[PDB]
Amino acid sequence: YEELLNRVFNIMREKNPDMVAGEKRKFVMKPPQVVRVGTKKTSFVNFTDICKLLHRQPKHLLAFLLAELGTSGSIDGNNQLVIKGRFQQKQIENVLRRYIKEYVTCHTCRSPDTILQKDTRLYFLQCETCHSRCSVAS
Amino acid sequence: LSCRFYQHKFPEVEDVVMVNVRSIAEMGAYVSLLEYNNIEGMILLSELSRRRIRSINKLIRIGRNECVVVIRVDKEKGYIDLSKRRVSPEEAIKCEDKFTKSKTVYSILRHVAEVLEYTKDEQLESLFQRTAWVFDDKYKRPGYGAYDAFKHAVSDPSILDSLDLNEDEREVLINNINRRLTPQAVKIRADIEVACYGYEGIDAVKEALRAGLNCSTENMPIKINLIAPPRYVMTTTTLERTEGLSVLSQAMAVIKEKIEEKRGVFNVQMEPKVV
Amino acid sequence: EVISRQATINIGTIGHVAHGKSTVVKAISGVHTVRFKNELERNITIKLGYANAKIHVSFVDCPGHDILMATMLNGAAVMDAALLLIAGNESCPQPQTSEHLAAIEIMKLKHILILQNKIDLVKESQAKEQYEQILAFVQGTVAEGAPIIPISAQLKYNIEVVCEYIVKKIPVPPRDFTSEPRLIVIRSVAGGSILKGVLKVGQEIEVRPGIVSKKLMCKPIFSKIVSLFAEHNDLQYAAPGGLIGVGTKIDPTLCRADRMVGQVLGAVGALPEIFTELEISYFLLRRLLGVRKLSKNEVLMVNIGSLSTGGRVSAVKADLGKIVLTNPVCTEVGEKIALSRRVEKHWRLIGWGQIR
RNA sequence: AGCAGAGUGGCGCAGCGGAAGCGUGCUGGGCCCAUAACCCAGAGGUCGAUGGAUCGAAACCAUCCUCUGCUACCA
Repeated sequence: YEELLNRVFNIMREKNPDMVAGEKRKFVMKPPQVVRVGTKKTSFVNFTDICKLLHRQPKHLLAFLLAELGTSGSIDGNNQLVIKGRFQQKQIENVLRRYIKEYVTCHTCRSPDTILQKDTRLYFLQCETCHSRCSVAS
Repeated sequence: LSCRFYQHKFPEVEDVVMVNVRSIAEMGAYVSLLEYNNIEGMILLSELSRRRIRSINKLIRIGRNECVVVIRVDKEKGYIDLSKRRVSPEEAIKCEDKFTKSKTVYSILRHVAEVLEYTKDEQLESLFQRTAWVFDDKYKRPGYGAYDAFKHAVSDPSILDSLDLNEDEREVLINNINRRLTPQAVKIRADIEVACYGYEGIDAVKEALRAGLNCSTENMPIKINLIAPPRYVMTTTTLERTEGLSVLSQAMAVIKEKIEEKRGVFNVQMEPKVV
Repeated sequence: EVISRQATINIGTIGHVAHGKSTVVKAISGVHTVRFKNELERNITIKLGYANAKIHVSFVDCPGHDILMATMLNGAAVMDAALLLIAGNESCPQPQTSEHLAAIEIMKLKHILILQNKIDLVKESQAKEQYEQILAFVQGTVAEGAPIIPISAQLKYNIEVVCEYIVKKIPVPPRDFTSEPRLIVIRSVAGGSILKGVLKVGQEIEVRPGIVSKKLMCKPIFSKIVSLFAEHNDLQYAAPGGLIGVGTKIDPTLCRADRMVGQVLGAVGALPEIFTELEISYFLLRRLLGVRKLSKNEVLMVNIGSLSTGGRVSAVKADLGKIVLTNPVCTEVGEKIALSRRVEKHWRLIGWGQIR
């Protein structure tokens, strides 16, 4: 096996100063500075920042955000987005942790090169580091 | 010229007419009888709906067309009087159907009289009587029987040779009488699987295909299109449905019968249905 | 240049669920095994896979999921060989690798290769632990001899050495031509490998099981070959190994959704027996393999070709059972069988044997 | 390769051969001592690309693209 211990030390990708990334989930923790009127408004800010920075194009976060709790609301600009009802900061932040957790990042590779695709019938996702079939439906 | 839709001038009693509204006052609501030459009329404020009313803005709003039942007609004054409470929505559906059909007849007549450069307006009343109202008489009703008349007219010109028009009037009549009523292209379709088999089941299904491609009707072509080796849509392009569906099911029957010699079982997929 | 010929090998791909077995089989052959929409969305293998590449080689893509295991085992009985890919994810991959290895030991497929995939993704420490785990796990089973070569199938690094190593160590076996001719149908286009004899397009052929007619009984079905194919390519001849495509006379609507699947094919002239009851001399395993005394009237699963079928035990003894099946299975001659029983809603391999 | 809806004038359904039409929701008033109920008023202007008249084309009708919901079975 020590031929293959030498192999696992010598069949790696080309030795660059990056190293192992065990639980390298990206904490670029930017929850919205939600200003709530106290009755029926929340304003998502830093939304174009996520909506362009994270590799998930516009209108594709919208339906998933409106999916959780079924709350209505639509565009009012990406930044300063009006969503029906009152939410707390950590909860919608945690929903964004969930969004990263299962939809734009899978644990096969936690890397921010999970560019969007769509196959013949269902939304599929790959990863330019690995090009896997992360067909999300649930 | 804009005139009466039909031969008659004033509406008859207890009909249902589509009307549009002009004003709103205290003692009632003024209205524009669009279906008969835009003549004014009034609907009383009491004569609206038999419910505890709350918002007259909700029922009749300035600038929308609604169904009314004519109530009290008189001639020596012309005091047209309508209502809405004695109107059940089934009559409303028939009313909008009839008024829309009359708007199609009026639109095509406006088209032919305009493209004739027939500016002459009593002559447009003459043209209405010379073709439209007499065709209303020929099926003895305005609207649906008129639709029956033009239903022949765009297809068979024989009833259109029972007019009085000149050389050019038939030209503009055909020029606007055809290209506004027939987009049909009604193609009878039935996707089907014939699941016959046997020891020689290759030649059982190929004999079914032999029957399927030689029992083809001439003016109504029974074509065949394969996507999967047992799947094919039966397609006939004929405009009249009663011949097409009948000879589709007859052709399918003789195909299934001649391959009912060998063990013929049928995988049902679809039914004879036009577009 | 390389010769265009029928495939000489069928190579299985096994391992724990989501370990990357399917990507590796795709990497080797170049064809996508996933037929079903559900399989693509779920990211698991529902049906038995097939893919081809010249070397002519083929890959057999097995399901990682615990529930789907029985179909893979049935296909494995047809399979000439297999490759075990062992991912970076876990030292103990997930019970089924051992179970398939035990099935292989009963079947007598000793020539095994262990593939260490995804070395780039996992740590050196995991590799050392895996080495110790591999040494403990492989010992005392058929897998004990198997070599381990690290590679990344998806990335395509060290593939050339892998092809030479696999070619050298895991040779294609010949064929046993003398026995009555058999072609195996896995799906219903139908795929399989020609074990003996030969078939030609336009030749009359037979499906030995045939069909259970709507007591109801089954008469073997003799039919003709519309065409002859190897995977989705047409060839004049077929040998053992790989998935060859066998055309039949049956209407494809009847065959649709794997209705014919599990049957065996022979020439029309050939005489195969279609039997409700069979006698098998068997032995039983020490422990319950499926997790992470036999009595009469029980339903057991027998894998012949792609089929698995139940029957009832009228009487039970130490090594023999007689079963009456719900639909008939064709037994043309004596051969090899693996025995499984359904416990806790999943089929589990209890033992194996030969039909006398 | 089979069946429908779509190429938003303010959220949602598209109201049908004359442009938001309505249900809803939002923002704001009125009624009430208050609250609910109910009533009322409001929103930056080729609304896929192409043909044919038209007083007519987001909302005519045919065409090409994509989308969704639904196919089937083998690679």
